[PDB]
Amino acid sequence: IEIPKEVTEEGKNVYKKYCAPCHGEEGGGDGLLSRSMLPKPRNFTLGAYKFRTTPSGSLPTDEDIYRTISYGVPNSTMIPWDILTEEQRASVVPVLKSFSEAFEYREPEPSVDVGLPLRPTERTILAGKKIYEEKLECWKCHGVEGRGDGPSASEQEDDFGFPIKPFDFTTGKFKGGNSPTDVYLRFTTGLNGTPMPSFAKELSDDERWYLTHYVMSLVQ
Amino acid sequence: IPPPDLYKDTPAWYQAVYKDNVGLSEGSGPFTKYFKAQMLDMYWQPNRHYEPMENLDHSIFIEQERRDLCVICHEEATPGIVADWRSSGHKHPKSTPYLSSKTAQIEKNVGRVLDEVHCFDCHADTEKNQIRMPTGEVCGGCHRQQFDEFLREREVGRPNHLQSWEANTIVPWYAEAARRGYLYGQHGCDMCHSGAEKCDVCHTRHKFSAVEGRQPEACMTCHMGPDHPDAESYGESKHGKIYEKEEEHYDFTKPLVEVRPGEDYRTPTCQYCHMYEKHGRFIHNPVMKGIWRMGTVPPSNLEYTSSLKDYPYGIKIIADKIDIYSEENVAKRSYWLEVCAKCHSDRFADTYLKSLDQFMFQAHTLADQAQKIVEDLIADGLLYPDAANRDPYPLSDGIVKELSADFLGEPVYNAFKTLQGKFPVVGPILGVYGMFLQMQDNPSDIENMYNRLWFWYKLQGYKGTAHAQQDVSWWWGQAPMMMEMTRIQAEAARLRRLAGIEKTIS
Amino acid sequence: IPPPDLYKDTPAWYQAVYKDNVGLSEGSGPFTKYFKAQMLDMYWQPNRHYEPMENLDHSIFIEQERRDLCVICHEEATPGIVADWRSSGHKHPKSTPYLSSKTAQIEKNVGRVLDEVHCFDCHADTEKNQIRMPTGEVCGGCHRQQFDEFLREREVGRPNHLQSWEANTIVPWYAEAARRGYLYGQHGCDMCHSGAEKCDVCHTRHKFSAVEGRQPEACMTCHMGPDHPDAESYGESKHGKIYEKEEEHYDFTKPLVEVRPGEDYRTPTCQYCHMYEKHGRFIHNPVMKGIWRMGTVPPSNLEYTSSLKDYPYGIKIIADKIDIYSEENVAKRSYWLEVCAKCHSDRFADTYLKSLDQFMFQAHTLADQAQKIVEDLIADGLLYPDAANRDPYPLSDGIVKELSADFLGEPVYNAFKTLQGKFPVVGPILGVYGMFLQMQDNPSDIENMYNRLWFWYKLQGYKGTAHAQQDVSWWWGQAPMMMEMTRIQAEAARLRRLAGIEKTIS
Ligand code: HEC
Ligand code: HEC
Ligand code: HEC
Ligand code: HEC
Ligand code: HEC
Ligand code: HEC
Ligand code: HEC
Ligand code: HEC
Ligand code: HEC
Ligand code: HEC
Ligand code: HEC
Ligand code: HEC
Ligand code: HEC
Ligand code: HEC
Repeated sequence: IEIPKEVTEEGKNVYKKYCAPCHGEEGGGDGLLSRSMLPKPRNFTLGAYKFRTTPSGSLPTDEDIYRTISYGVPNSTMIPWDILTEEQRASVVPVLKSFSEAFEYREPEPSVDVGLPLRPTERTILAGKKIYEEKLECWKCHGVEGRGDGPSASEQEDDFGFPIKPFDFTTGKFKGGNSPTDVYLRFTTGLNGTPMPSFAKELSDDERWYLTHYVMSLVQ
Repeated sequence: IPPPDLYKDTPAWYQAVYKDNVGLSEGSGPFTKYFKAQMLDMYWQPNRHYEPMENLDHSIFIEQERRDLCVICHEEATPGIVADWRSSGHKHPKSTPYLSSKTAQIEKNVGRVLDEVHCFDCHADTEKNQIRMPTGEVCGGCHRQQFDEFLREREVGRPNHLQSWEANTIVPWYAEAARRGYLYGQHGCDMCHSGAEKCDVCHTRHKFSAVEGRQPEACMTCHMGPDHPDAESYGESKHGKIYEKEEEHYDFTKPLVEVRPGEDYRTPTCQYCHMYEKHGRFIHNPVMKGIWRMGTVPPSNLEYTSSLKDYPYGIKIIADKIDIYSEENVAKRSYWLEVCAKCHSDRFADTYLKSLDQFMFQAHTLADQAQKIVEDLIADGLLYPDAANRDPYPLSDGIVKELSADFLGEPVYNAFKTLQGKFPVVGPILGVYGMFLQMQDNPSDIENMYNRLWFWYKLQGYKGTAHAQQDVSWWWGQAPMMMEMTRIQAEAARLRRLAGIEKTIS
Repeated sequence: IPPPDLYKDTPAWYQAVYKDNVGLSEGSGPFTKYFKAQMLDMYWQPNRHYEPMENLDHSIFIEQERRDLCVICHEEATPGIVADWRSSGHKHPKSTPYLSSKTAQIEKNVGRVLDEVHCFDCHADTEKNQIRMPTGEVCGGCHRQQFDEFLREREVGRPNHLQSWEANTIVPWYAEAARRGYLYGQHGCDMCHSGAEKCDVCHTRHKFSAVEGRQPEACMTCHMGPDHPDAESYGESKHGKIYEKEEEHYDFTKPLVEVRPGEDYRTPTCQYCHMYEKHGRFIHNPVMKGIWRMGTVPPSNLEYTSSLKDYPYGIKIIADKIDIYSEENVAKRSYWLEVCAKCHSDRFADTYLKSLDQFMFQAHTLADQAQKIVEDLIADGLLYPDAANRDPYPLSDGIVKELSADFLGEPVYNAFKTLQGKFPVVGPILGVYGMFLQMQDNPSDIENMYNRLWFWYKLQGYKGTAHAQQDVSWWWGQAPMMMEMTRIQAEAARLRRLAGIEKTIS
């Protein structure tokens, strides 16, 4: 439904009861249970969201945040919050936005246009294999099979100073969603706060569908 | 059918100090007001000491019966627990004919269908909408037969697992150590006596494997050390050496009553020897056939020279002298012989166990002779410092205030009320406090020498003899017992020599 | 890129006494001139003590680069070494995708092609045409990342493997024992502290198996016994019992960072717990997260009654009091909780490790109370014989001659120069000499009673509590600690009683 811009008392309470234990009382990702948690809960104060429909460096839209709250983040303790009502999940969006000054000064960039997903073929997969292994050498961080055991894997770090070793995605549980549109979105938007950049500039729309098709090919 | 109750047939005063939920704000037992529980008692003794979580509220996941969210979160928060649970028979209870069969009977008993046993089933309190540490009473809700056979340990008395937390905190030197700032020095005590409300103690947590519960290693984390070297004496025996080297061909998937002696086990396990009840019948507890129980209680078949001739001193609590040749213990010995006869001749087995009796008779005799030496020094007033110039018996003020002649008898309680515990207590059961805690010149050097004789070296030789380990029997047992007798005699002669000088200096 | 150097960031005086190659003609450390090295120090500490072979000249096989003749001869001279080497990843470095991958990066770093790693590569000195015992500096030539992560042990200080040979020979009672003819009585010392230049110490020789380096048994030859019962406390814990009985389903072929908690390991290993660095990052050394390090250094969070209130007495060398609740150690504790949270709740893990802290606080308190009793006897001049009529502190002449206030501070060095070591040294770190060597009436009986309290029984209960072994915690720990307190009080009362007679005889 409609996500408010205003902060409400209900929004404070929902965050307090269901989000503060991990993300912290002030959204610093420093709840008590964050000391022993891996991956670390998001520090909302930086305004850096991994999963957006906006280009690299931009803030998330209010709908981007509501989507992540509803769907959750696989390969982490970030469960789906479908257990909460539509309004409850929408009332905490401004609470998360109030943790970062960047939301008050800049406006989120326009959402990218997905377009029509290209038909996967033997041709598109091999064109993505070429990009993955030769043109951009994604096996550096992710490995030849995408297991997350490449040479540069163990040394990767957040912009928050935390180790972010790329998880094995051959299970098919992508953090932003396991849809072909979801994976294409990640390559078109980039993951803010992580060494995983946007390839909207290095590759065309068609080439990122080629790359998406090969990435899905690595799933079991 | 009454819901499972671990504290069945216990008086209200006993349940008020052992079952009623205090927080960490109090202790347990008759001296619950004299100390506070250690932090981990939330987990070791949940009924008495568990407190709810304080960081992440779990109520909403219980209130809307979201069993799925328990797994989705803990799959990533605590992957080890989920990996165990996904691999256990609780996740796949109808995956084998054996599992399907036992599950069907449980479904009839609980009136429910059990396609899986979930974290919700063991942890989610529905009435209060809070997370719970499942005691044996929750487990007994489904496994009623195992709960009752475990409850049958009460029939033989202490020591046993059912009354394990009782023995931990009922002794007065537990609270006294906490009074003096050594509460957490007893960390291993609460951890080892936690098998009273935790059923994950042999078959461990979240795998709950009957295969794991039946192998000897499941008992060895607790049953080891100087006062009960059970793991060492068995493991290093021919029974244990053959098991360790032939374990691949042991079939631990078969329940004990289905185990063919010789073909499935070549040598017996702790569970096979001890969980045998009688006449080919097994039971889900290992204590039913004990005779020499711990090796500490003196047998009634001996004539003692120390005050052991008057044990147990009219004390209602502690056990009286064991009659080795009573009708009850001769029958118990015959049940043991039924186990040994499956791989030995009756003669060889009876000859060996009769040698165990002979070792214990001479070992208790050796301990009595050492206690006579210590008590003669006391009677001759040669103990230095004397009972007047040293700390009293541990928690003597709490003993007088909390106990009575109903517990200790008139002569023992009268002495505590009159003398306020300013007297020595030497020998089996209640004289062992010096093994655990050192107060102001109490005990003395020679009292703990004797304590190590009857509570360490007699017990190690006992377990070595009973478990067929010759090195533990002699070199951990008899020979150190003789060595403490050497130290006790030299100290007795030293105290008489010093006194013989303090007199010719007047 | 600078060649690998184990002695990086060490002063020239330190390398002159620890790295510069003397033969067996001299010792090592500041007291290198006071003793001679044991024979096996050629192999335990090659840089300092190795000498060339003397029977069969190997130069011609090196001079003509006859790698083939090394195998042809040793295939029959020492078949075991060849059998290990033929089965190792050094013989078949491109036999698996994992091995082929790591080999490719090494080929780039060394500018060479490595179809096999030969005896020539590890043993043949090319410049001098002699056989060499490969130290970690040779291994670091190819395994530069592992060498540097091993070198990072210097960041936390002693104890660690990098500075292991330092700790062995730097203490003054090593050379003193050699002065008196007991040099080879320290045979196990040089053998156990040899993990400073030998990389074959966890993953053993000529098989160099990462699978073997990752299983707990690789550490148990060294980490056992009365001052560090690490093998016993882990092995007999539920973590170790489950590993020993489920080891067939542990995947030790996976590096630690790829190990899935719960599915690959059900319970952790020494390597999994200790080689974890922080935040999901592992490191090739086990010492980075130590807090209570050995259990000997007193924590600063306690108020002591003995001279521990003034520890470390202005001594620059030994470590100062550990602040358990410093920002650095709270972060270290959080790194531990990241390990435990993979199979436990944060609450259960934090509650347990907080109990480890409480056990150590009360154990250090118990040791301080015992040290007060011993020091009061010294202050009252009741130590018999006194410091005047007994041997001085071990190697007091060498301490004055070789050390200064730069090492020990002005007050400690001034006392050694003035009194020539004719004074007692009691308690943590430098008072432990009596544990190792007995000189002429030095130490006394009661000093070694206390030594066993804080260096044996406090440490065993410490390791038992930290490794979740309840029997080691109490019966190897607290209870023996209380028993030494019994002996210390009786001896203190005995020495005061004797003196009270020697006065009324004047
Ligand atoms: C190191 C700088 C990397 C390079 C080069 C590539 N990737 Fe990456 N990737 C990296 C990190 C640190 C992360 C985040 C991991 C986390 O735990 O958050 C990622 C993420 C991905 C994903 C997952 C997307 C999702 O929704 O979960 C994918 C599918 C992915 N990366 C693909 C990918 C491709 C195609 C690359 C070459 C163009 C590539 N990665 C390079 C680190 C790095
Ligand atoms: C993510 C939001 C979780 C959900 C959904 C569930 N659990 Fe949980 N649990 C989670 C964390 C981060 C913790 C640690 C809390 C702490 O204080 O350290 C826990 C804790 C537990 C425990 C342990 C209780 C104790 O005293 O140690 C249990 C037994 C438990 N959780 C069970 C449980 C159940 C039954 C759930 C479904 C109703 C459930 N959890 C959901 C994370 C999350
Ligand atoms: C009802 C939901 C139950 C609860 C409460 C407990 N258990 Fe259970 N358990 C249940 C079933 C239907 C089964 C499968 C059939 C069978 O009885 O074997 C089990 C299984 C076990 C096992 C054996 C599993 C195996 O060997 O693979 C054990 C050892 C066991 N259960 C123990 C146990 C404990 C310790 C409990 C309290 C924490 C407990 N059960 C509760 C049903 C139910
Ligand atoms: C595991 C190594 C244990 C530790 C630590 C503690 N106890 Fe225990 N205790 C344990 C066993 C296996 C037994 C019986 C052994 C046998 O063969 O019978 C006992 C026995 C006792 C007893 C006497 C028996 C009784 O009256 O019930 C007492 C009084 C007792 N234990 C108390 C006790 C205390 C005070 C402890 C530390 C402060 C302690 N135990 C630690 C197992 C273990
Ligand atoms: C058959 C060879 C056995 C094996 C295997 C195990 N135990 Fe045993 N135990 C056995 C006998 C014949 C006795 C003496 C019984 C008597 O009182 O006459 C014991 C004794 C004990 C006890 C004391 C209780 C008692 O029965 O008196 C304990 C606590 C004990 N044993 C423990 C134990 C453990 C831990 C074992 C596995 C390592 C184990 N036993 C194996 C016979 C046999
Ligand atoms: C030679 C290879 C033997 C064969 C064939 C059988 N037995 Fe045996 N037995 C043998 C030895 C060396 C011993 C021990 C001798 C000693 O003094 O210790 C035994 C002992 C027995 C016993 C004694 C009690 C016991 O140990 O259980 C019995 C009851 C026994 N043997 C039975 C037995 C049976 C039934 C045999 C045929 C299947 C048999 N033995 C063959 C050596 C040999
Ligand atoms: C059933 C009638 C049996 C026949 C036929 C054989 N054996 Fe036996 N044996 C049997 C029993 C019930 C016992 C126990 C006797 C006791 O006093 O407890 C035995 C004993 C033995 C022994 C052990 C001797 C010892 O000192 O322990 C041996 C070595 C033995 N039996 C061997 C043996 C042989 C060689 C037989 C064929 C001639 C034979 N047995 C037959 C039961 C029966
Ligand atoms: C260059 C010739 C090297 C020397 C000098 C050392 N090592 Fe080596 N090692 C080398 C390669 C190319 C490989 C295979 C790829 C890989 O790194 O795994 C190895 C292998 C090992 C291993 C693992 C082998 C296995 O697990 O099967 C270990 C544990 C190892 N090497 C240790 C080691 C030690 C102790 C060295 C000094 C004696 C040493 N290496 C020197 C290359 C070279
Ligand atoms: C293996 C059983 C060893 C023997 C034999 C010796 N040492 Fe050792 N030592 C060993 C370990 C594993 C540790 C640390 C344990 C821990 O948990 O921290 C130590 C510690 C020391 C220390 C103090 C630590 C330091 O300052 O570095 C010293 C001074 C020391 N060791 C010296 C020493 C001497 C003098 C020995 C015999 C003559 C000796 N060690 C033997 C391992 C082992
Ligand atoms: C997880 C259950 C662990 C296992 C498996 C092993 N160790 Fe451990 N160790 C662990 C903790 C939490 C601690 C205390 C840390 C603190 O200081 O608070 C220890 C302690 C040690 C030490 C002392 C160094 C230190 O960290 O203080 C040593 C030398 C040690 N442990 C050795 C050791 C060995 C040899 C192991 C395999 C048998 C082993 N550890 C396993 C946690 C865990
Ligand atoms: C997965 C590899 C684990 C890690 C990481 C840690 N622990 Fe563990 N532990 C694990 C299992 C499967 C078990 C058996 C559960 C049982 O019923 O005993 C344990 C056991 C313990 C215990 C004893 C539990 C009991 O009921 O007595 C303790 C006290 C314990 N573990 C502590 C602990 C600590 C401090 C850890 C971090 C250093 C830790 N565990 C990690 C599995 C795993
Ligand atoms: C009955 C068969 C259970 C099932 C189903 C689950 N758990 Fe469990 N849990 C059970 C017991 C007997 C205990 C120990 C109780 C005690 O007082 O010691 C536990 C404990 C836990 C804990 C506590 C902390 C720890 O030991 O790590 C946690 C966090 C926990 N259990 C989690 C958990 C999860 C996530 C489950 C679903 C996969 C689950 N438990 C199921 C018994 C049973
Ligand atoms: C820790 C919990 C364990 C586990 C893993 C095992 N035992 Fe048991 N046991 C434990 C305690 C603390 C006590 C005594 C409690 C008290 O003092 O009241 C016992 C007792 C026994 C006994 C009785 C001994 C006697 O009668 O004198 C037996 C026979 C026994 N334990 C056997 C046993 C077996 C076979 C085990 C593996 C299946 C086992 N124990 C494990 C503590 C613990
Ligand atoms: C003999 C060589 C071994 C081997 C096989 C292992 N360890 Fe280590 N270790 C050894 C010594 C002699 C010392 C102390 C040296 C000194 O006094 O300076 C250590 C030290 C450690 C420590 C540090 C302890 C502390 O901080 O107080 C740790 C954590 C440790 N050792 C762990 C460890 C592990 C995990 C091992 C198996 C991979 C292992 N050791 C093997 C000697 C030896």
